[PDB]
Amino acid sequence: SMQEKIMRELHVKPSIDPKQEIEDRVNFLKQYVKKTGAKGFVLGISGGQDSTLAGRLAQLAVESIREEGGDAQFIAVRLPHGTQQDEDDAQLALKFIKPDKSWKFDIKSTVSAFSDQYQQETGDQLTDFNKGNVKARTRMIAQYAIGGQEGLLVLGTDHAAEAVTGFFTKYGDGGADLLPLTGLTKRQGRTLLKELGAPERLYLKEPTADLLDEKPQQSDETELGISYDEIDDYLEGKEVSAKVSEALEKRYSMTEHKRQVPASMFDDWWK
Amino acid sequence: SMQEKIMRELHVKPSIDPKQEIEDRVNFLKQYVKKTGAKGFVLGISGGQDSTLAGRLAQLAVESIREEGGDAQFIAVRLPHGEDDAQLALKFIKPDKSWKFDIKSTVSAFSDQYQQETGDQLTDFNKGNVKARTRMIAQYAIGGQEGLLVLGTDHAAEAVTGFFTKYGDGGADLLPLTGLTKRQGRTLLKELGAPERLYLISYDEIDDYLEGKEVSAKVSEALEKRYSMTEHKRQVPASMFDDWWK
Ligand SMILES: Nc1ncnc2c1ncn2[C@@H]1O[C@H](COP(=O)(O)OP(=O)(O)OC[C@H]2O[C@@H]([n+]3cccc(C(=O)O)c3)[C@H](O)[C@@H]2O)[C@@H](O)[C@H]1O
Ligand SMILES: Nc1ncnc2c1ncn2[C@@H]1O[C@H](COP(=O)(O)OP(=O)(O)OC[C@H]2O[C@@H]([n+]3cccc(C(=O)O)c3)[C@H](O)[C@@H]2O)[C@@H](O)[C@H]1O
Ligand SMILES: Nc1ncnc2c1ncn2[C@@H]1O[C@H](COP(=O)(O)OP(=O)(O)OP(=O)(O)O)[C@@H](O)[C@H]1O
Ligand SMILES: [Mg+2]
Repeated sequence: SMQEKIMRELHVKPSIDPKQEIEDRVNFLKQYVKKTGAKGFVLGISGGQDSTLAGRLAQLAVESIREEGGDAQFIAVRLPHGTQQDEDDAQLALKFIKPDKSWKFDIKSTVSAFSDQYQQETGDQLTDFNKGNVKARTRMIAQYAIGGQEGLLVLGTDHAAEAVTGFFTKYGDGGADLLPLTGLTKRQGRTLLKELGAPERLYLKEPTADLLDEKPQQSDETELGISYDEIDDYLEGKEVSAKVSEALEKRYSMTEHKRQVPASMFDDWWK
Repeated sequence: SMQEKIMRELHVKPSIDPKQEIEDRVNFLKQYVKKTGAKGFVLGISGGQDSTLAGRLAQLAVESIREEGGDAQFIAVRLPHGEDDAQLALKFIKPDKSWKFDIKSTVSAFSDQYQQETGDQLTDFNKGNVKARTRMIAQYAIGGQEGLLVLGTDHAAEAVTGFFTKYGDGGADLLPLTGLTKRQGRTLLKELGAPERLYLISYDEIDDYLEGKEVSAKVSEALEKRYSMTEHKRQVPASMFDDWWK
């Protein structure tokens, strides 16, 4: 069964124990830190559900490590491109996460320098969509710069509901060192945030990439054409309409390249 | 045996037929592009051995596809930070298109912004990684604008040591040089008829290790340690369901 295969590959559990999931994921963060001797984590905080959840998990892991006598820190970073329309949500997220450190890095001048150079070098102007991907990749650079400067690992917010659609920028937000949210569907992530006591605003808002200058705050569902609820039912193994299966299985096959290391002639997944 | 395990995982062959290797690798590029419907490839050309080799294979692949009546193009891009060898490489590769994207203004802006926001200046090392990642962005910007796949120049000798920037020069779509040792790549370049100026622990020691030849315990222990330490660069981001990191 395709549904069954996609579920196993994305590590989705049809039924979770919220409390245990948090314990498991915080323990994963701690184990990884100890194994690598890293000093902690850095994660861009957007004000959206995913980074809010990953952020809180990283803070809990770091506090748990210190409590045991270890040394670890967590730097949450605001990465606006100029003014962020929902900056207030990002600030709310920070108030909830309570990170050790809250930094900010405005990516606008870097993206502008890039775009200008692009037009200068090719005579062409970057399309809104392509510039959006430059923004996502510039955020990865900003996080790795901070991680490299301070000796921290970069957390990624990828989870099953976005992995299934390849709904992330290759080497942009998809570029991270570890993924604490792997296998969680969108509603399961929301369940974890409720368990953690997060303000409802953070999980009630519409998921957005917010990468376009022409259409800022464009909802994921708008670009995708499927709702997160249909995506989650599928991932959780619920019998869904053939229209959902067909759309998702098609999207999954086309984005396999985003879930694998660069392709070589010795790889079969692409044939 | 660690040497044997590594050799198997990196797909290195003890000996190669240079003519056949070129054919197989050109075929891989043609096959991948055809499977995907992409319009061609983009590759940053530095004047170095690896990109010169990857570039020539890409140009041959694109010419092969057009020969079969298809549509494919190769854009070689110079990515200076603000050139003689790169020019020699271009003369040898003869790409359909030869572009340039100076990354200095982007890196400077990032660098100034980092100092403003943090109060810290980016150290040389970290600034080097920013340059590698900016090159990745430029290649993908071009690829995204033109509908091309980004080629990576990673090979076995570079993969064992993790000597590349994660999401920088390591960020690519396909890897035509996978499994090749440094010396084997030199052999392919010679076979292709590249000028010597382009293809000319000990890097030759790394090659011996990868090809399954006997090396000192010092070489082995060194490489095997560096290999396990860089596993994270050869895998997708780690999750609790992954085992390789434990
Ligand atoms: N089959 C293939 N094999 C190997 N590589 C392949 C490939 N097909 C394309 N490629 C490459 O992949 C590239 C396309 O992938 P990518 O560059 O990711 O670009 P793309 O998928 O076209 O854009 C990223 C998308 O994910 C989204 N996203 C991004 C960032 C954040 C969020 C969020 O909600 O915050 C959502 C977004 O809104 C957009 O819909 C191509 O230019 C190409 O170089
Ligand atoms: N075990 C772990 N699990 C998950 N992630 C881990 C990790 N340990 C560190 N990390 C991370 O990855 C990082 C370090 O890797 P990375 O950022 O690649 O940085 P790094 O390994 O420091 O890359 C720079 C270097 O690679 C070489 N290089 C660089 C650029 C180009 C080329 C060329 O020849 O063209 C060669 C070179 O010999 C050199 O000094 C961290 O800052 C951290 O985020
Ligand atoms: N404006 C920004 N400020 C800080 N970090 C950012 C910014 N925009 C995106 N990111 C980051 O890159 C990511 C990918 O963004 P994405 O929109 O998929 O996630 P999210 O916003 O946390 O939640 P949702 O997916 O529900 O919108 C993050 O989750 C976050 O770490
Ligand atoms: Mg968002």
